[PDB]
Amino acid sequence: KGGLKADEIIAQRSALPAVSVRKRAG
Amino acid sequence: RLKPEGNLLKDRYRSMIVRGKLEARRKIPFRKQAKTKLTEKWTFKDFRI
Amino acid sequence: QEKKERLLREATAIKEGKKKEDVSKKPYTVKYGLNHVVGLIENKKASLVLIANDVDPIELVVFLPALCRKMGIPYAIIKGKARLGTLVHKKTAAVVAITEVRSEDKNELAKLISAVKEGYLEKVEDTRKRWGGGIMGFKAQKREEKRKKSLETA
Amino acid sequence: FKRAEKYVKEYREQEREKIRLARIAKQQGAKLVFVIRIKGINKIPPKPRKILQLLRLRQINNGVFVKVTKATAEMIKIVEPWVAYGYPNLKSVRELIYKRGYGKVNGQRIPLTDNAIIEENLGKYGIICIEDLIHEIFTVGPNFKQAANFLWPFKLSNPNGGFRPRKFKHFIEGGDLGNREEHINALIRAMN
Amino acid sequence: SKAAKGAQAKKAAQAALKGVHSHKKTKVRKSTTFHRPKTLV
Amino acid sequence: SQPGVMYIARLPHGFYEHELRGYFSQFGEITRLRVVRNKKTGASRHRAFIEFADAEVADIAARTMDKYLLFGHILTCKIVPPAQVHPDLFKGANRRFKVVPWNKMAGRQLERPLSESQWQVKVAKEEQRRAARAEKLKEMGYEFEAPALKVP
Amino acid sequence: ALEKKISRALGRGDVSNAARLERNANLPEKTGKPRYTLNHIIRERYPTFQDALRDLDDCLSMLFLFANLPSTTAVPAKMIARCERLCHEFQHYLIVTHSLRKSFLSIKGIYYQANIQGEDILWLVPYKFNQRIVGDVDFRIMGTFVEFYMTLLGFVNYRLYTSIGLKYPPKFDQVKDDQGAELAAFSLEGLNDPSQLFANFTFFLSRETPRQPLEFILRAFGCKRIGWDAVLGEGAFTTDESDPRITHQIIDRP
Amino acid sequence: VDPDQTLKACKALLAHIKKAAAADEESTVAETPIWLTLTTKKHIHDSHRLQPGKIILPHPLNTSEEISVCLITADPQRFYKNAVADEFPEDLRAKIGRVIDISHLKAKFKAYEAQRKLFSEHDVFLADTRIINRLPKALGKTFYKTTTKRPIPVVLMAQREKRDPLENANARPIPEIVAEIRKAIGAALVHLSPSTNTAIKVGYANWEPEKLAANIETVIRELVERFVPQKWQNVRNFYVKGPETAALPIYQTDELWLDESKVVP
RNA sequence: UUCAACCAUCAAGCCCUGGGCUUGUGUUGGGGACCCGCGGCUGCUCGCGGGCCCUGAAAAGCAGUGGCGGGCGUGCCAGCCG
Repeated sequence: KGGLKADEIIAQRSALPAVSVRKRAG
Repeated sequence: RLKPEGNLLKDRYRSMIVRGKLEARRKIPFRKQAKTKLTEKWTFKDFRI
Repeated sequence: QEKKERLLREATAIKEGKKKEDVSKKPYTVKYGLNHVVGLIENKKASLVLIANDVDPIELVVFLPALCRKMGIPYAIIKGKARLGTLVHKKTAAVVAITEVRSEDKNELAKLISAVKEGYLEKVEDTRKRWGGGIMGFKAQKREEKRKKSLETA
Repeated sequence: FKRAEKYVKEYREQEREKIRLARIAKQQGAKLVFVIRIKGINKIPPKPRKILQLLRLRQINNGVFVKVTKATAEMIKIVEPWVAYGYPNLKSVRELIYKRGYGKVNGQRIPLTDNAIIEENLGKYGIICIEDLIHEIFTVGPNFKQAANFLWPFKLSNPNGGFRPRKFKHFIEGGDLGNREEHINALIRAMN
Repeated sequence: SKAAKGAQAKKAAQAALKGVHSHKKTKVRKSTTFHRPKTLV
Repeated sequence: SQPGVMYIARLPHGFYEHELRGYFSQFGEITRLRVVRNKKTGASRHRAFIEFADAEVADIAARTMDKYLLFGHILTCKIVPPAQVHPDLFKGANRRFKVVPWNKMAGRQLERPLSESQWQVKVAKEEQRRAARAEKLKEMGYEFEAPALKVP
Repeated sequence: ALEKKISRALGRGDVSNAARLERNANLPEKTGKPRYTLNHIIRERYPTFQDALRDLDDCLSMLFLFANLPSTTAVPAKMIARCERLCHEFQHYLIVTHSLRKSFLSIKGIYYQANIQGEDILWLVPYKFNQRIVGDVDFRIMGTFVEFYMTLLGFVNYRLYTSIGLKYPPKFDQVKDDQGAELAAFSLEGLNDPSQLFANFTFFLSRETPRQPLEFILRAFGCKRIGWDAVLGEGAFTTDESDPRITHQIIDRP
Repeated sequence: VDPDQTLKACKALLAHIKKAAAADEESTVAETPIWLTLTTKKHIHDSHRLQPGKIILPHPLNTSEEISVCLITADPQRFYKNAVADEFPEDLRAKIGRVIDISHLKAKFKAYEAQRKLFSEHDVFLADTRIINRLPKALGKTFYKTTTKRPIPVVLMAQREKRDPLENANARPIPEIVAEIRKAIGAALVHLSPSTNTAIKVGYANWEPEKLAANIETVIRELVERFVPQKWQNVRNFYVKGPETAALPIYQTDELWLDESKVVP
């Protein structure tokens, strides 16, 4: 637990940081 | 005012049977169905609301 | 056939002297492949995840609802890996994902995401923590009913 | 069990058909056409169903000949979503009358196996043979109404029935409304 | 009856949530012996 | 036994009285039904109340059709308890809500010929409307003359 | 196996793949030809063209009968059109070679007797009316016979046209056929006495007269100027009945 | 309708607007429309007409550089976009902020929030007459509840089967398109509704009273001549007002009846 | 047990050679301030129509007016008009 409304709903995630295997190009 | 008589398709079929290229058979309007039993699916049995 | 046609158009464009991006547009496709989908979920690029209910072995997808819950991704369990394979032009698919769609379908994607949330995840919020199985056989249930009736009568 | 999406779709179809019929009635405003009854929406409004019953197009794959007047053009415009209509040529008319030609005597359907039937039923109008019938239908003579009322509606076949993977598929897909002009003849060739 | 009304409601809910293909054909077997099917050779 | 009242909302366009009755008659017998509509237009306000004869039938139908995605609308189906169901909830239920052209009534009412006594009342209330607008224009800094309105 | 693949593609929703696989099926409803090719079977069954000419009686009777039938699943409409095409090509060969000898009008139909390479060929053609398909016949095995006989008649027509030095298949006009040319839609082109009995006459056929047998007989026995009523179709020498060049008129009205 | 009374009405209204805005002041004075109000004895139209009528002005409106213009054309949008980028003058190229055809409009702006975003993103909407009958369903009540930003009809079809948009556009010449676009942008708009009232935007507060008087005179002349049924014996009242000011009368009628056929004892 | 598209992507008519004019009726529901025009209401106010904002295709009684026919005087019309 811790533009458009369609954009907000599609892009809404949680506050946990992303996990990356490696640094990706670009 | 000519009245054409007979059936030429029947004549050709009779000619085939008489000359012996094929034997005379009768039409089967209904064939026997496979003997089966109706039962309800497991998901529809286990559906609960 | 579509890929061969696109490659022919791009080869024509290169031969006449423009980049392939001048003739080809940015694609929008269903993302699939288990490792690819898990990577997208970890990078938080997936907007919606659909996981097949009959993956054997189950260990390939048993962590996926917990991963989606941690990453904040909406997920739904759906019947048919063959049904997902019909989407991805394969025999079977273990999991599919949407990261982004076109502007004429972004509203439909948002409506589907909200519908999946309110009508699936809120309903399975409590039942996902319960133990399954434990169902008795027919004759065992009849014997249990008979002995409970005998105990109640006596 | 009938689903709510089917209910909403039927309501929207009925409202759209009501709007279209009202627009036709507000706007208001001699060739030969062949009309084939195809599959449309399930619920038909009373005026289109009355026109279909008058034109004897109640069953699917039924074909009739219509003389184009102002009135018949209005009825055709009314029942456009359920029919496919066009201009039949001489080969189409001749093949339809010779191969699938049935006449109506006393309410019964009798195939046109001989010219004496045509002479007995339409001989008072000068039509004494099946070729006289074809001439009247194709040229749209003074006795076109009598000839078309003598002719039974044509029961056309489904070419998709001969192939098992496409056995349930209807031959004519709805959506291409309006006059097909000379392109009804391909459908006549395939279905006759 | 109340049981009939409840059964009608359950049937309607089942049709709404799952569909109408609730039943399946199974073969009637007069014998308890299973044989290998005859295939193309 | 106990009546069951279900409130349904997020109605898509076309999911109206007859459609609702036909769809939920599959679930159970409906005694009353009313879609909330605007009296100035006749358009639906995307909500309705259905009163089934059986409370458990209503409850099953509400749990079945709650959060149902229909034509882009996620339906909201809830069971109202008998405590706060309004006694005057189903007035005008089970009958057609007629659409009335109030604008056409007003236009043809002003187009209707009418009599000289109410013409004098008409024109008179028009001059004190003129006088009210004139005394509003006094502090406006504006002066408008008015022609002498003739009477028949 | 191909039908199973088409069913799999349709079940998976690959409509383009299903259409591409259905193109390999060679369906009679699309091609007008039999589903399977019987070219080797023709050579196996008829060792000699004389044997083919001797079986042309049954072949021609079957094909002239089936050229006037409604479309069915066993014999589709394009297949019926191909039967009519082959019959018209054979009639054009008989006309150009003057091989027609005798004709008869029985109560059953029109009998024709020709002489091709010393073989007497007699066959029966129904009157142009509605032919009744009754349940006492096996229509599907009749359709198999029709497929075999059209495969035979194509090769027979090719050999006859090549023997008389003409291009096979003849040029065919779709527009004229749509207007109703029938026999008149064929243009016979070069490759790379009872015959002149109606040579000097001009005939006009009224619409109540049998146009196809009358045209076939007159053109086979030497008439080069046959006009008819306008509704009988395109290809008449003249259309108006008031043409002074007309010598004979065929009528059947009281 | 005497023009001196109209001129002193514009003078009084502008003085009122400035003294009200004094109590940024010039920004508040700017973007303040002037509305001419027509009151008629009967309904001007028997039904709602959703296509505005154009009245040509000696002093055209929307001449500011910040006005964004959205142009809706028939398919394809690529030809019209190329005409925008290549063969239009610079002022119209800067003014036109978006070109979108009817198919893309129906694809992308079916949602009400998308319609409201498109409504907010532009000020003047122009629409080809070939597709303007389909725009009420495509844009909804978002564009047609308020008559301010209704699509103005423009003629782009070249004056004389199914047309394929890729092979042909069926368009009139580009200078004619330029002239039509400029004329429709500058033209005042009249909206026909089943009402006794009609409001027309004739100018802004920063304009000159002579310009307002001339614009009011020409729109009164053309609108009574063309759009008012039964000419001058249907016109009841004329007013000039602002968004918050009162209504200053211009011409008030003497006969309050429609004609003598309403007279019955 | 199919939630797709499907109006006019221009036609018809006027001036009679200028490229212009007319018709082709097609809008989700709510909420907040507030300037007005016109009907009633003794009047407040209630109606019709505009002006300014807000909104996921959002929603929790307040339903209101005279009739032709049809169904059995009518909280009935998948029929209409006033």
